[PDB]
Amino acid sequence: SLVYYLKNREVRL
Amino acid sequence: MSYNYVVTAQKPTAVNGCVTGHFTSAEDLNLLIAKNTRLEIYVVTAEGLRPVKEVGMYGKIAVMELFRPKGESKDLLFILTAKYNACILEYKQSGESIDIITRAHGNVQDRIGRPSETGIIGIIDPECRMIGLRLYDGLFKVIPLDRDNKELKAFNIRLEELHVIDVKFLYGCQAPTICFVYQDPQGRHVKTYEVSLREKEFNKGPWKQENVEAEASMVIAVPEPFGGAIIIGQESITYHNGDKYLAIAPPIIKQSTIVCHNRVDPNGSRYLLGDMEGRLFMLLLEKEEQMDGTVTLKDLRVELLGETSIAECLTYLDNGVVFVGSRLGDSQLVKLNVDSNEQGSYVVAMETFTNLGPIVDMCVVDLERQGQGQLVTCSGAFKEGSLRIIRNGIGIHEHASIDLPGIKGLWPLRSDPNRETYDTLVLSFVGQTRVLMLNGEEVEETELMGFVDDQQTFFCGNVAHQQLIQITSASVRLVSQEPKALVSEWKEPQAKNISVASCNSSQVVVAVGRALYYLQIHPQELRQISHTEMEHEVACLDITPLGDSNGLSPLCAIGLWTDISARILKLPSFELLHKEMLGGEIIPRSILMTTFESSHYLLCALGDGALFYFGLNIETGLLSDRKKVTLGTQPTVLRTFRSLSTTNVFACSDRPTVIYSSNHKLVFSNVNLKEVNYMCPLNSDGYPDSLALANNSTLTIGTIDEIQKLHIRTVPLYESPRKICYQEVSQCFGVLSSRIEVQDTSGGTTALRPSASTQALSSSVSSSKLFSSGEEVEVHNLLIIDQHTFEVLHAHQFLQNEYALSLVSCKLGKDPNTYFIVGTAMVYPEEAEPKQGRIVVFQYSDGKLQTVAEKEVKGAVYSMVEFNGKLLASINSTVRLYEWTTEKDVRTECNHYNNIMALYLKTKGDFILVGDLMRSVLLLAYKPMEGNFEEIARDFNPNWMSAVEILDDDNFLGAENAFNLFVCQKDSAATTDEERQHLQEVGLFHLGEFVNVFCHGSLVMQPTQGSVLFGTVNGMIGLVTSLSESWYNLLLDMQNRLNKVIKSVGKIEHSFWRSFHTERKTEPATGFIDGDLIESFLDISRPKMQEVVANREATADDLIKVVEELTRIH
Repeated sequence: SLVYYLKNREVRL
Repeated sequence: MSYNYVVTAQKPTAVNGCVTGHFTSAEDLNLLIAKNTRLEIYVVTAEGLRPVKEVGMYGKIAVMELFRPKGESKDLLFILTAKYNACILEYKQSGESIDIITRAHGNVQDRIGRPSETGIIGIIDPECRMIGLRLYDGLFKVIPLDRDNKELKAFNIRLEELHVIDVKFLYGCQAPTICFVYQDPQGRHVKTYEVSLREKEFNKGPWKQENVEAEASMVIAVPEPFGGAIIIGQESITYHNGDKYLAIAPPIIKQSTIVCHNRVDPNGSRYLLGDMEGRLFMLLLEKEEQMDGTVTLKDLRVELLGETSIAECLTYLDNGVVFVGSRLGDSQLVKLNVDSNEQGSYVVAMETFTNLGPIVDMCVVDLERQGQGQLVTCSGAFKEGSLRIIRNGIGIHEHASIDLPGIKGLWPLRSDPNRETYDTLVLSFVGQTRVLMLNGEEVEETELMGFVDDQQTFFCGNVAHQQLIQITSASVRLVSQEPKALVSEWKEPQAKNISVASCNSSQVVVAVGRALYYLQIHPQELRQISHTEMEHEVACLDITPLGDSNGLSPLCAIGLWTDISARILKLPSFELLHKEMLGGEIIPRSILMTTFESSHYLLCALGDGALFYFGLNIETGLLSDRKKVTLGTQPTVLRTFRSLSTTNVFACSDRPTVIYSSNHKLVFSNVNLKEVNYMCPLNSDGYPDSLALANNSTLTIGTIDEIQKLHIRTVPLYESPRKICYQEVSQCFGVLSSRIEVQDTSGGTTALRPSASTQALSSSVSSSKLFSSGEEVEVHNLLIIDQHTFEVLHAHQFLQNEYALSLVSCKLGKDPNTYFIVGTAMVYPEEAEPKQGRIVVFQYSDGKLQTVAEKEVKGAVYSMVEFNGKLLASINSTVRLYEWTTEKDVRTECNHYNNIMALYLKTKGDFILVGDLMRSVLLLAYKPMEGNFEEIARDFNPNWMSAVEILDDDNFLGAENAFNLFVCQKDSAATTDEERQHLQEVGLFHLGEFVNVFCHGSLVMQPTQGSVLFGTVNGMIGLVTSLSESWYNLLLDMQNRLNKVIKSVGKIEHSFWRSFHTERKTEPATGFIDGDLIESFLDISRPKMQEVVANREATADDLIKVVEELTRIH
C-alpha cells in the first residue's frame, strides 16, 4: 500500500 | 511579505554516518560522527570518547571519508553534501584555538542526471589517486586528487549499467579499479573496470562479470593482504576475486537483512555486520599461507555476536569497543568480549546516547501544570520505539517552606565536629541574625554563644581547629567546638565596620573599604597579618584554596567601585598584576574563583544582571578573553554547590541559573525556579544532598536534575509508537502503537519479544465484525498511558490487518464525555491502497476502555481533527465532517472531494481547514449554510507534503518531501475568482530535515509572535515564530552582513544551503530566518562583530542584546 510507505518514509529511508 | 523565523531547539540526534582514523594527530584515534549537518569529532580513550570538536555544516553530509595521500602529515576529510557540495577538510589546532580548514571545495552536481538507486555513493581509491562518485544513473564522476584541483574539477564517465547497487575500489590494484553489483533484468551481476584518468574512460576490469544474488546489496573491498570483494545478500554471503569464489548460506542471517558493516581488523580477517534486527555479526575470513607465497583464503563464516540498537553505522574502535550509530534508536558504545555472559551474548553496552531518533508524532503538555510545556514525542521504530519526555531547564525538589521576608545570606553549619551533616543555617538578615537549629527535618530558631542576634552576620564559613566563625557588620567573632563561647574576637582599630566579608575554612580576608586587612583563625584565636589600601572602595572579594593548596590560599582578584573594575593581586603582599576595565556606572556585585577540570576560573557579576567571564592561572595571573551575558536584571550572587564529580556554579538572579561544564567549557542552562536570592549546599539528617535557597521570602531545600539546556525523560516501548494524544481529565496519554509478529506453524501470529502492548496492565481486543474476507505482520494498539508513571494502564488491540493511523482526544456534540477517537485502515500488501477502515470512539473510565461506538469507511482515515464539537476527518481522498448523534453515533454532514489523497488536516479555530499528499495545500471553510464545504483556495505547486500547520488566519506552514518549508497566504487581489482561488508561496526555505509533526506549544516561561514546534526524522526539534516586517528586515540585513564575516566550513554559501530546492526547481529563501545563523553572532569576536555594523539608528552592542532576547524564545 502507500501505508507501508507513508509509515516508512515515516522513520526515514 | 511573509516573515518567519526558524530555530533549532534541539540539534539532530540521529546518526547518519560515522568513520574512524587519525584526523586529529597521526597518532590519535578519532571517531568522526556525522549527524545531519553536524560533524562531531572525538578522541578515543580508555574512558571512551574525548569530545574535541563539533563543527556544523551548510549541507547534509551524504558522504564522509577520511583519507591520506602521499607526504601528508595526518588524515584529511572528504565531505560530500546532498546538494553536491564537495569539499576537503584538515584538522588544524593553533595551540589552543581549533579550526577545521577547507583545503579544497567545489560543487560537483551536473544539470544532467536523474539521481540514482541507492542514492549518493562516494568512494576513494586505496592509493589516493582519486575520489569516485555515483550521483547519477549512467554516469560515474571522478575527482582526480592533485596538489591543486583546489576547486575539485571532475569529469564524468558514461556507465553502461543504468542501475548500480553499490561500488568500491579494490585493494592491491595496478590501476584504480571499481567493483559493483548492479541490476538489469536476469538478476544482479558483479562487474569491474580499471580507471585510466589519463584518457577519461574505463578499462576492462581484472575479472569477468559473474552473477551475485537477487538481493545482493553491500560490496566490501577486502584490504591489500587478502584483496578481493565481499558481496552480501539475504541469507547469503559470497566472495569474489579473479577465479576465486567462496560462498555460504548461514540460516542465521536469513532472519533479516544485513545493512551496515565495518572492518574490525586492518588486515580484514574480521568485519562487523549490522542487521535491521539490531543483531551484530562477526564475519570472519579464514586466512591461509604457503611458505614463499602471499596469503590465500580458506573459508568465511558468520558468528552471531548479540544485539545492538538498529545500526546504521558501525565502527570498531580500540579494544572490543564498537561505536554503534543508530537512527531508529539510541546510538551506543559497545563492548565485545571473548566470552558470552548470561544469554550467550558477546555484546555488552557501555554507553547510551539519546536519539529522539525518528520523532514521528509529538505533543505539548505542562504535566505538573505550571506554564512551561514539556514535550512528549513518539520516537524510534520497532524495539527502539519509545516516548521521550523533553523538559527545558534544570528544576529542583522543594522540601520545606519558611517565609522569611529578608534573608540576606546563608551558610551551612554542623553543630557537631564529625558528621558531614549540618543541623543549622545561620542566615544573614535585614540587619539581624537568626540561627536555625534543626531537630533533624524540623525547623527551630535558638541562640548561639559568641554569635550575634542583634547584629547582621556577613559570613559563617567553616573555620577549622574545632571552631565556628561569625563575621558581623562589626567584628569577625569566634566560637569553639570544645569551648563554644567567646574564644576570640577581631574588631577594627577605629570603631569602623567590615564592608566585604570573606573566608574559606582556614583564611579570613575582610575589607573596611579600600582597606584590605587579612587575619587567620589560629588554634583558638584570630591573629592579624597584612594591610593595603586600593585606589577605590572594595566592592567584593573571592578566596578559596583551589588546586595545589590545602586551606591556605594563593593569588586573587577583586572588584572596586568608581573605575568599575576587576584586577588580579596576591596575598600578604597584595601585588597588582593585570586587570580589566569594564564599563557602565554600575559596580561588580560578585567576583568568584573556581575550578572544575584543567583550568582555574574567574567570573564577575555586575548589578545590571550581566556577567563578564574569564579564565585565570594558579601560576601566572593574566587576562583570559571577554564576553557579556545578561542573566537576571538584578545583580547575580555566584556560588558553588555539591552535585557530582564536577561540582558546579549556581548563579542567583531574578533568573536563577546554573553554570556547569561543556567540553571542558561551562554550561549556561536555566534553573526552574521563581527567583533565587542566595543559595548554599546543605545535608542534614532530614535533608541530605540538599541545596538551600532563600527567596523574596522562603527558605527551600532539594536535589537537582541533569544539566543540559534540556532534560529528556524516556519511556522504552519496545514497539514503535505512531500517534500521541493527551486526554487531560483522564490524566493520561493515548498512543497508537504497532508491533510486529511472524507467521506460525499453526500459521497464526506470535511476536518476537514482549512489547508494551503485550505487557499491558489490563487489555482488549477488537470484537467488532464489520468485515469478512516467516511472513511478517503488524499488530496495532491504542495504549493508555499514565501521565505520572508512564505505565501502559490499558491496551486495545485492533483487528487482523487493521492499522490505526489517527488519534484525537475530544468531547463531541452535546455529549459531556471526553472520547479517544482512532481512525483506522485495513491493509493488504497486494492492494495498492486500502478501500476500507473505520473510525472508532472509545472512552477510558475508572480504569476501563469501552468501544463506545464504531463506523465503517471505504478508505484509510489518515488524520482527523476536532472541528467544533464535530469530527472532521480525512478519508483516502475525501475530507469528511462528522456529527455525534445524541443517540451517540458518528453521522456524515458533508464532504470535500477534490484531493488526490488528504494526508493531513488542521483547523483554525473558526471554520477553516488545510492539506494534501502531492500538490499541495487546499484551504477550506465550513459554511453553517447547508453545512457545506466551500473550498476557499489552494496552492498550485507539486509539493509532496509530510507536515502542514496553520500559523494564523492567513499564514500556512508546510513542510515537504524534500526538506523544504514553505508558507502560503491567500492572494489579497482584485478579480477575486482566480487570484483568490490561488494562494501564493510567500515563504521558502530549505530546512534540511524531514518534518513529521508540527504543533503549537513552547518549552519556556512561567519581539516575536506565536510558537510552532516541529519534530523531524532525525531527532531535530525546531521552532517557527512570526515577526514584524521591521524585525524581519533588521535580521535579514543582519544575516547578509553576518555571512561575509563568517567563514563557513567547506566554503559552502549560506544562501545556497538555505535555498528552496526540489529536484526540478531552485529558488532562494524568502520569508525565513535562521536564528541558528543569527545566534551565530554571539560566537563572534567583538571586532568581527563591529564589522557587522556600519549602519531609526545603528549601534554596535544593541544587536548583541537583540540576539540574546531571542535565544530565550526556547
